[PDB]
Amino acid sequence: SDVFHLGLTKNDLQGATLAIVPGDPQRVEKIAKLMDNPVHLASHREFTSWRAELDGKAVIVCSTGIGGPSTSIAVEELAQLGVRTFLRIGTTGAIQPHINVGDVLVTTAAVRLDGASLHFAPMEFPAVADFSCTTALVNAAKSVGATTHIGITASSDTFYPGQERYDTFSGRVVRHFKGSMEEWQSMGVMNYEMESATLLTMCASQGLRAGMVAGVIVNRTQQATESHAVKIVVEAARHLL
Amino acid sequence: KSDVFHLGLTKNDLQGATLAIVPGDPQRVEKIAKLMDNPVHLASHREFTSWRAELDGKAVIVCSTGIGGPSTSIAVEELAQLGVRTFLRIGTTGAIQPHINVGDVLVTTAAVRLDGASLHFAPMEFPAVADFSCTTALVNAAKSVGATTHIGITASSDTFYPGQERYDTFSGRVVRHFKGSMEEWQSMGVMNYEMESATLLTMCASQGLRAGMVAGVIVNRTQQESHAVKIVVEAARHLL
Amino acid sequence: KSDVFHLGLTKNDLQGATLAIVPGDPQRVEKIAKLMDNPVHLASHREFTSWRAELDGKAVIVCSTGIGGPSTSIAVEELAQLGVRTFLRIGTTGAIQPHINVGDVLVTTAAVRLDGASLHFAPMEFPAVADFSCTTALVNAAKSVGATTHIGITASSDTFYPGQERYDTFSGRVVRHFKGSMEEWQSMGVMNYEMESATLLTMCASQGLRAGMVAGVIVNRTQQEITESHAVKIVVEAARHLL
Amino acid sequence: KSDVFHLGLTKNDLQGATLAIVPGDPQRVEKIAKLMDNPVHLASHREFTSWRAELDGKAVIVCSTGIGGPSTSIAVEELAQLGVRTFLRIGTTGAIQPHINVGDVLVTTAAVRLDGASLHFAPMEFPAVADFSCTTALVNAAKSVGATTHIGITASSDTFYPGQERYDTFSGRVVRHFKGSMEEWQSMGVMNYEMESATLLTMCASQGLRAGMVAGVIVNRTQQSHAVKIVVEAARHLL
Amino acid sequence: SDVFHLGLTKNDLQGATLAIVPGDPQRVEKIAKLMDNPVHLASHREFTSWRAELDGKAVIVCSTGIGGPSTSIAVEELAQLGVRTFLRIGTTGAIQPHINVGDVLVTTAAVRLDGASLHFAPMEFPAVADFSCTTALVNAAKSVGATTHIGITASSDTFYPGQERYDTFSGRVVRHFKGSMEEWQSMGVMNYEMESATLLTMCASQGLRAGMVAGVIVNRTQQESHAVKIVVEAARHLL
Amino acid sequence: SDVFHLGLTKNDLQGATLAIVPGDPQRVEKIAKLMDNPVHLASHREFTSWRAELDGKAVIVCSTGIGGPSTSIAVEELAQLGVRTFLRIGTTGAIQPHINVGDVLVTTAAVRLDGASLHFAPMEFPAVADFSCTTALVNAAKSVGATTHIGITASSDTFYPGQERYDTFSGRVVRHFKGSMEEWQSMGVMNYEMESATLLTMCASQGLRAGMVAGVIVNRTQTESHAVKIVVEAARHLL
Repeated sequence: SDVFHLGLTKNDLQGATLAIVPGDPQRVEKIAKLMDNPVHLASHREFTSWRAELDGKAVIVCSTGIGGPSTSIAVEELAQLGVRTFLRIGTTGAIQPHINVGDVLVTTAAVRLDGASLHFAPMEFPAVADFSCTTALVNAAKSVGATTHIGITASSDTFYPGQERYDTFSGRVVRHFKGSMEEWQSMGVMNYEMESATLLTMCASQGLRAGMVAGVIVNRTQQATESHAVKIVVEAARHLL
Repeated sequence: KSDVFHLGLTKNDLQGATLAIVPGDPQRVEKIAKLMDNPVHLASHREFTSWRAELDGKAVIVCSTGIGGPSTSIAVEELAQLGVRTFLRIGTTGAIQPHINVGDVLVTTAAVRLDGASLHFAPMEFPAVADFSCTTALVNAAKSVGATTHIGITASSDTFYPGQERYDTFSGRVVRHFKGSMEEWQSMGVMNYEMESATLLTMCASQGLRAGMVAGVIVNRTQQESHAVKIVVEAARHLL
Repeated sequence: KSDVFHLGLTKNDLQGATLAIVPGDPQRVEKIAKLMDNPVHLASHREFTSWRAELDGKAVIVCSTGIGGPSTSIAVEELAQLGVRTFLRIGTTGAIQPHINVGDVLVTTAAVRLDGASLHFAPMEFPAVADFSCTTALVNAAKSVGATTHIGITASSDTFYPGQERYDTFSGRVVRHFKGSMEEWQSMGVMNYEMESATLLTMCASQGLRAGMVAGVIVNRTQQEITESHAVKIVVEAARHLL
Repeated sequence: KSDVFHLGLTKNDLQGATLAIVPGDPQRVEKIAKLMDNPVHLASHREFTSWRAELDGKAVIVCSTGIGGPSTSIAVEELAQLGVRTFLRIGTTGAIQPHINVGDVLVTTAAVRLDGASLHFAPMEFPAVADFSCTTALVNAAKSVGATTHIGITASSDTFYPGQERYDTFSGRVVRHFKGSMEEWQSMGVMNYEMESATLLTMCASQGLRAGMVAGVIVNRTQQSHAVKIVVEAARHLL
Repeated sequence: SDVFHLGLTKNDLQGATLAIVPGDPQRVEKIAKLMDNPVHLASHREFTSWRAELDGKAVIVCSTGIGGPSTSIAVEELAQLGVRTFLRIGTTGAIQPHINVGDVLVTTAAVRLDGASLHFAPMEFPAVADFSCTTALVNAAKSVGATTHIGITASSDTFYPGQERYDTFSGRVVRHFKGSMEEWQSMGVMNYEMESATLLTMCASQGLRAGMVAGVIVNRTQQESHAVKIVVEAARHLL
Repeated sequence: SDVFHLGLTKNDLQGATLAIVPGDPQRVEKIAKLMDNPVHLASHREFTSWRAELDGKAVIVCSTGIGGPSTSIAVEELAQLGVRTFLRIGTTGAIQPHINVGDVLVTTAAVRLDGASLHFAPMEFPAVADFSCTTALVNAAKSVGATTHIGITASSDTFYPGQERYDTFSGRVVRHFKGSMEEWQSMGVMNYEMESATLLTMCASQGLRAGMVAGVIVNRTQTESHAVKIVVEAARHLL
């Protein structure tokens, strides 16, 4: 292998410069099938790789795992192999009342409630998506005919206290996160998520292009339709080549 | 009778305008408004000179901010309570990337917060990002004019000298965290220095207000009327 | 012609002047300048309006700063490049203590650093403290004019609204670290809010420049109730003893 | 089908297990569980693979965490909802001290918090300290196998590369505060770099849970099976 | 003549490498006069030092004074003269309801609510005790048979606002300490104290060994014989 | 008896509102005897208190000890007893070439390189001396005919690394204190010291009046009569 974790060489990619990065390894094969010549590359830990083809051009589908740490490994080791554009896809939980289940979220920038982003750029540096990547995801959202929301996403290093959950073992949430959800709602933040801040800060500070699209499956305020998000990310990839 | 503290304006003076073009210099306010229809001078208090014009029969306000985020925060807030929801920022900048030339136009996606006023609206971890539709109309307007357009991240400083790492000063001294900072921003892909975007974009993005940032390059620091003005007006037509 | 980028001033315009009286408003420069000998308009660029005058035979420059630290730091820096070593801040302010009345005078010893520009010259642990000789001259001058004077600390905020804990805004809300902040400032004996002193006093105290501040109270947000012009006469009188 | 969101486990699956051995890799859990009585696969979801085994007549769960604090915080929290109170960490590590060789054993008393997730449970002032009973058990288990043991502090980073001051990257750039950071940790007596302990030790010590870590040295950047035996032996004394 | 504050020389120690460190100068005499041939060394400000013998080996009892600043001087100047092991003895007030007056508290690590500890290592670095020092203090506590609690201690730079005391001249507490006591006890902190964070950060970042034991005098939540004998018994097994 | 640490009743002051605060407990007696009718009050730990009389008015002299933590106790507890004015007399070493041994330093404000000051006010709050106290110390310095310097002082929580001293056991200075002396020097900072930040912050934020005067005995860059005369002379004008 030419890289440490992914178990991949530069030859496997075959000139691929764009990668689609889901979170779950099980969804890697699924996305690859939408494109020409889908082939399994490697599988080590939370990193599953597949190659495909769009308009003759090779593309990578690779999993990140949960959190910025594992994501920082994946982006770096793909960048070592020639990947310059990264398209993030996931499923999230909205914190806004107007955002429904089945709706699509395209992230312009992330609230940096993580630790890994700080390893690439200081806190005052924006976790902003590449504009040409964001443009492609928005145009792809219109074509599929998705109910799309464009804005800011809060990226947390925890699923529980960082997203202000109290149904836990301790029932305790640290001071600075106590009452923070409502503050993000007041600031117009669409959703909680766990990888974007690291991903976006990594790319925006190292000359790489990044963009994120996610499908809403739950809403935390208001107490399976169609997977538009997957079709959007591959459509956007076509225009970014 | 003014309904706002600093601008010297009331709700009726805007004519139901919901979009503002915000240059830095009060002198430049007159010149932008006259490129549009029915240019009427509204008020001139301190660094806040306001004019009113028309785009395709729709009321548009042009108001200066002055230098820095403190006076910009005053203008944007008092325009926001006067009914303004969209703010398009026009200005001049000094690029730090060697491939950017004098006469090139820069569109800011997001700002590096090297200011203080942005913290008064959102914590540092919150992104100083521009509104997508504002940025898109701003990029599309740049193609029509045919200007050499650079799109990316801007470093927004609270000072002209040490925060931009200028050494030819009275002290010839820069505080330690700003030493070698320009180089660090250069490697991170930051294109330029200015002084107002971090405050503008943060206070708008955290308060449900649309914001866009455009600037024309007049100086390059690697080697130590105009397009941008035409671009901001064209973009303002496609926003409303 | 100009030796500096913003002010539009040469070193010849000052004629050897080493002291600057620095208001905020450009429209106050001419008025302060005419209280002294041979007043002349030097330059007017944006928020920076400068006038030269003579005080006891010695040249003095009056120059506006505009609102906020960023603009203040430009004027002070460029004046320091042009030879100015002593800076006297003049303005008008509100108050946050019930015992401070409209018409009183405030001499600032140090500022609470709620700006960002001060960080560009000194770390947060460094004090935003006025020059003793500048402060003393302003205190003596206030006594000579017969003004009711308060000496203490000013909160210097980068915003007019949320940093001064105002709720009548478009959002109607304040960030969590400014919630109840006015209450704890007035609990700490802070006199007032203002928007420039943290930058001025820090950038001077960390660069071998002398700085002082005096302000006229025109309103009190704690009070209700119903001529002075002391502040203007104080800054001029104090300047004579610092020359 | 499950009491928890991510692990795919119910409380009854653990059969009263209050102790958890937590490796990083879901491939390494089956092997650990088979070193004990009655090993049974419970669930495999994402980076979380869980096995139930028996030790001295008492049930024990072995569960992977994945890479990083975020995924570790999910596993530990959800295991604690299932009744786990003791968390023993096993892994393989590098070293930044020249006197520590390949094949040696490291026991972590506390971690340098170069992560983000630890701050979600306790502020930076709060120490990322291991439980005394867990650490004591691990040191005593290290003697019984005759291992070259080092006891001390570990640096725990949210990245594999810049946070561990690696320049062999795509950009070759390391941030200001991590430039020269490895030499700083070396002079302070820090043994090694790692990516999960700051999160693990902080959330446990601040929520009334017991935690300890043992690791095996497989490489040393300053130079040119004991660990698995220790963690199991130490789990016996913690019941 | 070799150190600036303590007024001691290498020869005054007589090859001693262990120091028992109380805060109060008056208790130094009692700790020293519990071992073989106690000799008074020097008294400068709050730095009263004595020399005694334990198992035929020279040992030092030296006062630190109140707080990290004065503690940092004493440790540093002791270290210059050849001291490598420091054992903190003192009296404390518990913040847990299950800890009684007369109980013994052993500190594994400290919450850093001080400034002096930052002068040696950044906040992310853990203020953790040396393991062998903690081991000996724990064993000594069982060897004397005292009600022992092992865990985390909050180390404040102030007696009043840092420990959330409102019965003061101002009658108010700064906003980040407002409600902080409830936070520390929810995170499992045993007690409030004023010296440990500095002591533990100093030693663990310099290659020095440090431990802490304290006897409970008061408990604010509810309605020296042991600790002194423990620190002496523990000092026996460290050389 | 009326207080915890100091051991003084309100009547032990006899209506005293001004306190002269040296660092050394052994200097309290020498300073008090320069005034009328000096009488010992209490000596507990590093807190030695005497009562003297100036112009018929009762004053109190009390030691602070080394550092902010011990100083924070004395100030607040004297404030409980009715003291509203604090004047610090001390000895110091300058970092500025033009300042000579024997010169007198009047501190306008302190650089907060401490921890205790944060317990009373956030970092952005200035550690500024009271103007009437500062003016009195300047006038008294003129009357004695002392070479006086008026400006900013750096108040460190440590004697060694915080003042950038490399002549130490480790020979190491933490990252952010590396090159700090040069930075303070270029910012017109006069000297290093250890108590002013805590003293001035807690007084200016709680309605107490504070000033500081110190005598230069050493200069790093290269008689004792004054300062002590100045602080007593200034105290008279503040009554």
